[PDB]
Amino acid sequence: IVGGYTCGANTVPYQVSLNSGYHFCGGSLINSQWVVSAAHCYKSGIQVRLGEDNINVVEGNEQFISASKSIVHPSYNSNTLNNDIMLIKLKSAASLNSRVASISLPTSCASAGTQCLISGWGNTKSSGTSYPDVLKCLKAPILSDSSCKSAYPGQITSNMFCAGYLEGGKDSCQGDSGGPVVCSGKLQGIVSWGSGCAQKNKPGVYTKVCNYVSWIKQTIASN
Ligand SMILES: Cc1cc(Br)c([O-])c(-c2cc3cc(C(N)=[NH2+])ccc3[nH]2)c1
Ligand SMILES: [Ca+2]
Ligand SMILES: [Cl-]
Repeated sequence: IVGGYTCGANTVPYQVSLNSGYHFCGGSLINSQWVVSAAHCYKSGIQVRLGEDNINVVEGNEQFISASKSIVHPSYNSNTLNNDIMLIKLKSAASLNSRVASISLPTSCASAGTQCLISGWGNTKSSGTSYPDVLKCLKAPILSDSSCKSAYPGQITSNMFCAGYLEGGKDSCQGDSGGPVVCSGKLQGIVSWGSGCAQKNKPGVYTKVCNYVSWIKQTIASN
């Protein structure tokens, strides 16, 4: 997260860190046994770390659970990142409480101007890599479709939306992928891609979760 602030320990209880010996992507807890992340974060050997704040120190509240299976969307396209969403089933259920909680799926899509909270342990520099130890937060609005398409002509599908600042300075970045974009208490987006991080006129692009709710429900119900 570039231009963001320290969230404060456990203030984002649905945030998870996907770990393979180091933090590589974020994710969101949607129920005690399932996490939603991005398809491009897929790899085998994923350990899901819940209740984290400093990812390099065990401070208490952490629950480390291995992924039992990861389900990448069948129509995921790695070249366009269209359908960039993945579900991870946990080997055992997590204990939910005030420090570890799930986030609700949306019932409707959000409109441009909606202010959302994006969080993650991704890079904090737009020119260089500085990865943080604690969770960072950024409040960002969803942009209109014309501004998004004018910024990325021909690369935005109906399963994506842009959120951020065209002046540059505040944005999500590598390491934040797979993480949550929460608006009015509902998970509306998944950090997916962008051109560089926090560059002017190049906002972040997110997977539009309202388009996958029946897919998530049907897939969870059959697995
Ligand atoms: C080299 C590399 C590898 C992975 Br995996 C990423 O997710 C990314 C990445 C860049 C990137 C940029 C943004 C943004 N909002 N500007 C968001 C997610 C991103 N993810 C980059
Ligand atoms: Ca920790
Ligand atoms: Cl276009």
